[PDB]
Amino acid sequence: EQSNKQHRKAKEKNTAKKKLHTQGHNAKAFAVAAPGKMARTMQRSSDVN
Amino acid sequence: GKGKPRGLNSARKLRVHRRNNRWAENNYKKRLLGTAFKSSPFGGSSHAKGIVLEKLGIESKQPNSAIRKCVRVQLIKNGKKVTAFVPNDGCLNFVDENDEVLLAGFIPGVRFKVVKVSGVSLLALWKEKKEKPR
RNA sequence: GGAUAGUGGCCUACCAUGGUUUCAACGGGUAACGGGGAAUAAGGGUUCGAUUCCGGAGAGGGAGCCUGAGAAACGGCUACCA
RNA sequence: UUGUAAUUGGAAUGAGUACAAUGUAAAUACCUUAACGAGGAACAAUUGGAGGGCAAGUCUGGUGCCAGCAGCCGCGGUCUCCAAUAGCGUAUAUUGUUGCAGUUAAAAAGCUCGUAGUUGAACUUUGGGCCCGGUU
RNA sequence: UGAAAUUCUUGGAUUUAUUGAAGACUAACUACUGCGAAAGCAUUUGCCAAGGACGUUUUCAUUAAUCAAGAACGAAAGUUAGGGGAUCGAAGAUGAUCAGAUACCGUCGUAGUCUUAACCAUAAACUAUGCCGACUAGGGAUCGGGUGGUGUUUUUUUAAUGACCCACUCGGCACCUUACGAGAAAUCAAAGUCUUUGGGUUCUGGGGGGAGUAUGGUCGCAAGGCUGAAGAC
RNA sequence: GUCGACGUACUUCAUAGGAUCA
Ligand SMILES: [Mg+2]
Ligand SMILES: [Mg+2]
Ligand SMILES: [Mg+2]
Ligand SMILES: [Mg+2]
Ligand SMILES: [Mg+2]
Ligand SMILES: [Mg+2]
Ligand SMILES: [Mg+2]
Ligand SMILES: [Mg+2]
Ligand SMILES: [Mg+2]
Ligand SMILES: [Mg+2]
Ligand SMILES: [Mg+2]
Ligand SMILES: [Mg+2]
Ligand SMILES: [Mg+2]
Ligand SMILES: [Mg+2]
Ligand SMILES: [Mg+2]
Ligand SMILES: [Mg+2]
Repeated sequence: EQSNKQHRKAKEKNTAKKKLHTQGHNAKAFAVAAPGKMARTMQRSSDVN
Repeated sequence: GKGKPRGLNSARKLRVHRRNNRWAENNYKKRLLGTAFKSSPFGGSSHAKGIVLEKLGIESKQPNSAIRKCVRVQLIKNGKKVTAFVPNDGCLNFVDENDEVLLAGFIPGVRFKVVKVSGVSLLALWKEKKEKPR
């Protein structure tokens, strides 16, 4: 009936700021200036496509 | 001390700290990198065109059952097979194989409904206000 | 010194070895024309601004010119690329 | 004293039609206006949601007569309510300076030194005495 | 061993005693008490340099706190080249494979464990708790220093020292009570600073636990080409 | 190839507690 307390392991999964460098390049560098116009323009073009 | 600089000339450390930490947000990351549309059911579009492959529940005995209103549709954009709802079995008569159907977001697991068939509103056909052009 | 309407490595000849940078230069992305403005928010802030006005650039893409006070003009001309 | 009228009475009016005139470069339209123009005022308002009831009808299951699904199809024969309103529906989209947290459930680096950056003990003409004109 | 069996043994094992050799490790004293930035640190004696705290009516006068870059060290395990090789011992071999509290036991033991010259730089490297500064309760125990007493023992000539008793003061590991505050609670003199928030500064996170599904993405990842069993009458 | 890792996107499991009454 002895239940030891779990040892919450230190994270080995890549942190949110580390995941951005796991791919070939640095994902933060390739970003647009105005994401607001990305979402609006892209959605319209998708329906036109 | 709260673990953050407070000096009157420490504006730069605060800005650079903020810009670095803003990328932690999944919403922020998706917005700037333009990845917010992977999770979208249609891959970013509000509607999807498809080809009616078969009417799965056509042989179900109980009328107007959930199964009777499901159709297996091929998304023309990517060729992935999906399942779509029809408002009622009466509308199912209009839908037959190998016509274009416009799908919109909605038996769990079926997340789409048919809004236009052959370029005509399904509601209009049900209300007897138009004819399906063939 | 040449050229320019004129200042100026703008270019030429001879000279020195300088110029910028962790107070982020240089390089990369930008669905980046800039602003007056627009939306939201209680306030701080966040986003949008091709689009009635101001300013800049272009006339399919580079290159080069006559005329004329004013153009590297394109509803002017010449080549090349398509 | 409540609800319902393909009951019933004569009064009003513009949507529309139209002499004319106004309007306009010329027209159309607006504002005007002779004359027509209303009882299903058929001169026929819409978009969504919710809930019923019916059969010699149909399917499915069972501790009999029942229950679920549902019901434009039966022997012959060729319905009610709710919301908005000249507008209504559907689909996608839509971090803390002020002011976050880090023992026990995100996150304090094994420790120290150390450049940039940020920050950094106290002290130098204080007090007192008069004059003027302003407000409430 | 639960019982056996590999194993040694009439060439004398095991055990007794007198020695000698090799390599590790510093029991009991030993206590979260002490030292060190941490990892760590325990036999005697010598040498080399280093350090906290205490005492100072000594000295310089802001020389300071924190810290991206950069640097020194960093338990155990591990790698390269020598040495050493006692014990223990990953791997490997082998005895037994019967019995569930004794159910993983035994023997041999390579690398390693030790050390020298460099690498590797990871731990529950824990107070699961950054650093500096101030303030906010009582109580007695301890470690180091210092002040004080007409206090005990000792110096067995005195004495002066040493060791004790008491009071206090600095600095430290700490510990009790606490409606002081905080917290949901365990609890905390800090995890407190009168209702919601500013003494200075560095770092980290944008959600946890246990299971899965798919993938227009990124980086990766084999072999095969001459081989053929038949108890009943 | 129903391959491994990672990234991305989703699904899923852990919700009852006190009082009274029969
Ligand atoms: Mg504080
Ligand atoms: Mg552009
Ligand atoms: Mg813009
Ligand atoms: Mg603009
Ligand atoms: Mg031009
Ligand atoms: Mg063109
Ligand atoms: Mg031109
Ligand atoms: Mg022109
Ligand atoms: Mg009109
Ligand atoms: Mg400094
Ligand atoms: Mg000062
Ligand atoms: Mg000791
Ligand atoms: Mg060796
Ligand atoms: Mg090193
Ligand atoms: Mg330790
Ligand atoms: Mg402190």
